[PDB]
Amino acid sequence: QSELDQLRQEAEQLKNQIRDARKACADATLSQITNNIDPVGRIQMRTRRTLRGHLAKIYAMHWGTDSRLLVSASQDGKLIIWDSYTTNKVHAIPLRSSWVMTCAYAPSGNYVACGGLDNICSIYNLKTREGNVRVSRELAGHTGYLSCCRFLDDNQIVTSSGDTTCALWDIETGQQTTTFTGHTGDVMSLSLAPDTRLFVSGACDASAKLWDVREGMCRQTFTGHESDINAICFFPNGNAFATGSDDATCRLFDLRADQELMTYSHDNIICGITSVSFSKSGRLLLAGYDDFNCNVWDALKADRAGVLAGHDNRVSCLGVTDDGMAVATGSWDSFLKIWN
Amino acid sequence: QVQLQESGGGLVQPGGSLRLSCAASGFTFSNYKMNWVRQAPGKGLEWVSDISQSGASISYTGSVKGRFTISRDNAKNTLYLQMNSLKPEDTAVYYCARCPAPFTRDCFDVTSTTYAYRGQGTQVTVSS
Amino acid sequence: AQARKLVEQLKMEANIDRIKVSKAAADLMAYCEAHAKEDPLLTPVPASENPF
Amino acid sequence: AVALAGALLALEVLATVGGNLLVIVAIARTPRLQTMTNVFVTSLATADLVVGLLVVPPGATLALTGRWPLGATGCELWTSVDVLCVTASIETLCALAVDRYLAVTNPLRYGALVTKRRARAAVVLVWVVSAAVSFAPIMSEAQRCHSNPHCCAFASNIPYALLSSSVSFYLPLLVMLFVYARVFLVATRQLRLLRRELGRFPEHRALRTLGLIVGTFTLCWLPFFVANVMRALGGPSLVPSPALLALNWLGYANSAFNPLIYCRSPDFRSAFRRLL
Amino acid sequence: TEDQRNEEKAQREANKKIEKQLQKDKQVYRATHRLLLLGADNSGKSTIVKQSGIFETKFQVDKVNFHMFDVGGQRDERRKWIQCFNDVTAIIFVVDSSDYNRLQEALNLFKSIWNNRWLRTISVILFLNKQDLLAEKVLAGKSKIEDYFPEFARYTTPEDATPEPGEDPRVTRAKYFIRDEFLRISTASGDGRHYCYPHFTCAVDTENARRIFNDCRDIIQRMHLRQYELL
Ligand SMILES: Nc1nc(CC(=O)Nc2ccc(CCNC[C@H](O)c3ccccc3)cc2)cs1
Repeated sequence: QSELDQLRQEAEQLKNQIRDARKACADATLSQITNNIDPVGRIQMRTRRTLRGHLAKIYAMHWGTDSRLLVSASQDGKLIIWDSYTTNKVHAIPLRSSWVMTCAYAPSGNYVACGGLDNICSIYNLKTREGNVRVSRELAGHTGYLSCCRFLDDNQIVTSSGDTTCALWDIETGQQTTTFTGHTGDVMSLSLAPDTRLFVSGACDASAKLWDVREGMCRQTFTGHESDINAICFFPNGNAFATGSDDATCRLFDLRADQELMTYSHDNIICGITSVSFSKSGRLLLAGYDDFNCNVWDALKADRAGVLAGHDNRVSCLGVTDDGMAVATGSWDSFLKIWN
Repeated sequence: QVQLQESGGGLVQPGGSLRLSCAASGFTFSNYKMNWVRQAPGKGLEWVSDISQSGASISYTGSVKGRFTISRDNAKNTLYLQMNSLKPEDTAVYYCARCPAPFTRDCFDVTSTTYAYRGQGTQVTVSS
Repeated sequence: AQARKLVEQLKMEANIDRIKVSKAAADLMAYCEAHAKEDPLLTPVPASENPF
Repeated sequence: AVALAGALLALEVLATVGGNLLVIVAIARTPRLQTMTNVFVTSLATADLVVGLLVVPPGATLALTGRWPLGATGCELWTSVDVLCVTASIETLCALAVDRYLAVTNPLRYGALVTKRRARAAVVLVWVVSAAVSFAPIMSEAQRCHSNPHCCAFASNIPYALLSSSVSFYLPLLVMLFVYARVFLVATRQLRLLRRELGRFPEHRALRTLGLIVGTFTLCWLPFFVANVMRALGGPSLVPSPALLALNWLGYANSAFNPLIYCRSPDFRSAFRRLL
Repeated sequence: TEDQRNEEKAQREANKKIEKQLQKDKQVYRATHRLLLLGADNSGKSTIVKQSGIFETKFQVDKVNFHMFDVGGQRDERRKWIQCFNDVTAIIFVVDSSDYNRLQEALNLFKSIWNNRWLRTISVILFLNKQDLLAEKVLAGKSKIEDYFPEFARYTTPEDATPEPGEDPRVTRAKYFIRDEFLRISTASGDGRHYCYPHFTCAVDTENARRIFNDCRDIIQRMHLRQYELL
């Protein structure tokens, strides 16, 4: 009754203190520091490969760490592993549930995880002693669809869900070591820091949170957007990240100063971002949109410079290689281009 | 941060009038189709009346038709609901929802139990 | 214990140290400038080393 | 006035070959356009390209200058190739008709009935029967131009004339007409249902499309083939050869138009603007 | 370089064997129709599954494989996981026409499914599911549809209506008022690319999977007619 309103008044005053601590450390905006640097140019990438074997819309892809093999998931229940140099498909893994909303590729290359509307995160063993691709585990503790999954070892995948819960698992025994709570709505994508000591998570409540992986506790919360956050990615030096929401705007948050630095919005783009990823230098910010075409944002001036094209439907997945060579973008027309 | 704080009224007699105001802030008001949902004591969430981006395509729930008048003021980032001829069936808390995405005609999952873009609510108790 | 949980979280987040946005901006700019030399997409590479 | 027949040739050969090459290309280098009905459209564009490349010019000259410019063996080559490609184009028109018949009157069991392999097999059978019809006269004004006066004589053997005009135009006409009759019935039924079930709370398009199709087919190829049947039955007195020449030129005009009738979808139009 | 040529050879030999099986899967996957079946808690979709986070129910009528799947595992918000279903033939939307208190909730859910960027090409098969409970409730008389829908006092049974022989002129007016509510939400925005096919169903209807066959066949035939510039 009265204690709830009292604690809510204290929480409001404390949020005002947080806001005043964030507006005091606002010396000058990133656009003012970057007014003296040269523009990026006009990045004109061309489709160096078109990978076509999927029956239905491609919902997620992930690059191997060798920057050559990639895995892609489509809603026909197929998880195909391509050789992006020769455009041969190494494996074609027939899933159990068609509705696969994500996939990952073990940072060593041994295992592959997927998992969608069946609330579990299946994990597949690629290099088996018999040569067959079988299911290694099925992590089945989530209550709601599974909207991302990022390997952290050969044993320690972390997983986002459609029940506001990220859950760090333990693939050996098969049960979640930690559970990260604090989001209000569906949590849509996560992105491990390059050292994997912490990660960020974007949710359908217009907010992102920074999770310590060891302590299992929300470190910081970033809320500057206006609608669902569909895509998130870390800056290559792990000290910043970019959210892409459905209010048709990408933003660059920084974990240190704890604010928003850039806003990647224009007055003609009224379609929402479905994917983001940086370039190996952290200057180009790829961003897949609903108007069926990616962009390439100069991520220090906010000026567009470059536009990708050539997809029939919305661009769902988008990921730069680990060495910075290519940029593979899948889309709901079941074709996976590769740019350069 | 997207916030929508309502400021309505308290106790009215059956047949009374009351005007709920919902100062929306933290987001561009003009791009979203606002709403009004209510939760009657001992019941679930139900939708009362919406309004499009401009104030052109109004809609109502049957029980609220003829009595309530939903009107937005895009200049001051606020949403109104005028209530006339209040009946005891209208006792509830009135949340001022808005819609997930902008520039859309579908307002999806707006009366969900835990929904993100929605006010704390104001209690409109009609009795004697 | 619910608003207690929310407010203890909001307090814990109100303790970390913040730097100025000018310093973080300068750090991001400096990383981009220092790694600009090994970005095959920013600076397009010749067809010899490009494997695609 | 043969001087303007030069402009006729220029606007006809160029339109035919350019349009049919553009169709073949946009089907070849677009992954969206490679459906199970566009293999028939590719067969059509191939037949029409061969016609507009090496049938229209020689028959055009022979019409304008009443003397065969090529040799005797050239006459034989031109005769065989035109009888082949005209029949192939008409038969693939009939096959496109039966294709969208199965697609409209059996919509659920279609994507499992007309796949890519059966489509390619049907196209191959079309061209095989066309080539069989074309190579019939090689085996075995009576024998007048076959005295090599430097003219080209169409195969006027009456049995071959009746069999070529039957297998080439009159049977595809039958099939294509009753197929499109049924498709028109169902299209108009669905239109009237939809238009009653849309105007409960406060146009002819199947006619236009099916008429364009069957009309650009029959206006161009029915004159010549009734003329040919007459020339066979009656003789050179009933039909003189310049009439047959102008009427064949009508059919080659049809092959000029075909890239516009079966390639009007927004998928083709987008894949064309992507090419230009 | 013999080892490298053997690498490329045994890689092509595997891509070929994979694309063979994948063409087989393409053949199977296209002769099968997917049908997102969604309703409400009390609607009665559980009883139209007449066979985890999804209840797939395969059935086959007239040698065509249908593949229907309720989605129960997820929570109440459905704005993100529903985009997964933009490639289904139909969307079977089942509603109980008896509980008037929760009929505007179904109207709003239908209006949000209809006007959605990704479901804007999907046609809905509308099942009004508890016709016998509706007959009972409206013949009793204690529950008035004009308390929840004030424009039911100015409604007149459609002329094209087909009142089943043996029923009241009150049950028919009640049925068709709700059917017309959904149909007017349908026609107010649906521009020929998707349709709504309303039905009246009980809980004992044994001919309820033929009505999905006849409506999917019509959905797809209109799709073909419409892509041939022929409608
Ligand atoms: N015996 C005789 N010859 C001549 C001299 C002469 O000009 N002959 C000639 C006439 C017309 C043509 C064009 C051939 N059009 C054939 C058409 O495409 C077709 C026919 C059958 C099936 C399918 C298609 C060629 C030569 C005087 S008397």
